[PDB]
Amino acid sequence: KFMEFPYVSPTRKQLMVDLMSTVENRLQSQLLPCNLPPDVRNFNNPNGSAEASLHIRSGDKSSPIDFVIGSWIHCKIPTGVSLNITSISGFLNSSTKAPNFVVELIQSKSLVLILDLPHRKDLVLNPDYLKEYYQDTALDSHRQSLLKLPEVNPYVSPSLFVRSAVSPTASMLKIDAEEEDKLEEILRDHVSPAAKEVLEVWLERCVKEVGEEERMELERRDKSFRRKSIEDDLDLQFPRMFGEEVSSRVVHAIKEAFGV
Amino acid sequence: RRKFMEFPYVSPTRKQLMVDLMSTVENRLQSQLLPCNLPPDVRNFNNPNGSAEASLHIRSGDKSSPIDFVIGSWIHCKIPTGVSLNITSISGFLNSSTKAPNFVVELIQSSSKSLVLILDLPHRKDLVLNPDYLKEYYQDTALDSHRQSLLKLPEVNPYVSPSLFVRSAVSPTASMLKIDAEEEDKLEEILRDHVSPAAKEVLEVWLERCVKEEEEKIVVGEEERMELERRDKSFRRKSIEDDLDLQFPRMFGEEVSSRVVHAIKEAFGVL
Ligand SMILES: C=CC1=C(C)/C(=C/C2=NC(=C3\c4[nH]c(Cc5[nH]c(C=O)c(C)c5CC)c(C)c4C(=O)[C@@H]3C(=O)OC)/[C@@H](CCC(=O)O)[C@@H]2C)NC1=O
Ligand code: NA
Ligand code: NA
Repeated sequence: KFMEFPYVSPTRKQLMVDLMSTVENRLQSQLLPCNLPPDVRNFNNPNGSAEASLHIRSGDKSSPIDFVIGSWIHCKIPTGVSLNITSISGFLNSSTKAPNFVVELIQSKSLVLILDLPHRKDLVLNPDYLKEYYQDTALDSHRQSLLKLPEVNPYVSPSLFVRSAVSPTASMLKIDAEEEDKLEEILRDHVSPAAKEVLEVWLERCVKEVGEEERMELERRDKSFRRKSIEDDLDLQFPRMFGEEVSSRVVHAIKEAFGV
Repeated sequence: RRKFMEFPYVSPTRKQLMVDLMSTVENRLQSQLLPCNLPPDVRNFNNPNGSAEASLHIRSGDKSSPIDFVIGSWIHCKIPTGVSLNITSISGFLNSSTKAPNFVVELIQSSSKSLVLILDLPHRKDLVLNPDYLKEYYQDTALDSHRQSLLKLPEVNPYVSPSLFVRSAVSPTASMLKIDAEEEDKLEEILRDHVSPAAKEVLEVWLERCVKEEEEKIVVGEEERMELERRDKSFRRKSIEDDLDLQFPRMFGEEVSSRVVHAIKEAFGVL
């Protein structure tokens, strides 16, 4: 089961369930049921070194939603330590210009947070967009509030594309606690409220209530992001984690959902 | 009274860096740049009351150049709190006859405590839509190495601009940094031994990879050229209203400001 998040802490799992529940409850009427094959919703490497679940609901064509994607990945690296990734993303279609949503936690007392509403128009060409969705919404405050904590530092992605893809208000953070319980405290009292308010902004100001050429560029740009990210993050790493057989079907199903 | 290349009010090392950079720009772009033709009262100007002083140096590219213009400035302002604002900047702007990145180096000090460095080749295409542009100009170059190198210094920390627009306009490899300025001798060392080589090396990439006195083509395609022109125009208009319209009348008075802002607007082609 997806919602059981069985390889992460109770605090982290609770955050992911709260988030996914909010997404599914608020967008009930505009979300289709998950149409992924059973062997793509829950899968593993034949050798047992990695395990993952995938939850994708397409949006209704008359809604602003392309799809929502939730995932957890567990990989036992040969060394003995486990990589746990938990993520929820929201993708909007070309009927709206509004930003996307992403929350991602990557953990090997150390943890990377990616929390953002990624822009879907060029911010330099379109400063009104920047004002509407980021300046008027106080999204930057979450980044700043988190950084005040001694164990929270900036995370600078090795991917220049990831750096370019996220908004100027993105919380790209590395959390380095002295113990496990300190990190857990940060998750419940700081990360959790932050992720929940960013989600609220997305639902109310982005999803909630266009130019012919504007939509054409939206799809072109949307596709460029999805295609490139899949190339960078999936094409090499999934065959490694799960084996070529399991990867081929899963990535095919992901590509189909992403429309690439 | 004080001229552009005199860089008054700043430390000897800050002056030297700015002199070195502008001299290199002009010397290396001899086949590109027309003489400065700003009138004397736009080249050097001040608030009549003495509270602010500035100098402006603009050289436009010739008709057939990829260079739109290069612009140098220094600004000194006496803030009513008794501290002084000192800005020194050099920017290279390319026109729509090339897609290649721009060049910027800025040093900003408004308190005794910290010197802010902005050092970048700002991108001129959407990097998400155009990942090939991202690879060509930022991945394939060593631009990020300079940011990493500078950041290793104990006195150097990330600078996060209050302007979301500034954050969006700089490249993913930009050195946006804040340098501890309490120890004067240390700041000089950081400027001389680390910031100076980095800025010169970033300029070198711009000169050789962006301006590229090579096959002066590609002839930029119709659609590409028009998008460059629109995005360039948007950036410039926005930058001026954020940093010039809302500050220059206050610093220099309406008389001097209207004159200087006009000249800047003319060079930027938003006039
Ligand atoms: C790619 C090119 C450039 C980029 C990316 C760029 C960025 C930044 N410059 C800022 C500022 C700034 N710059 C100038 C010089 C100047 N600007 C123009 C046009 O724009 C002209 C024509 C001239 C001189 C003739 C002044 C006066 C001035 C400020 O007052 C302001 C500032 O620091 O307040 C204390 C910062 C704004 C946000 C922040 O506070 O972080 C930010 C770091 N500045 C670029 O030129
Ligand atoms: Na911190
Ligand atoms: Na440092």
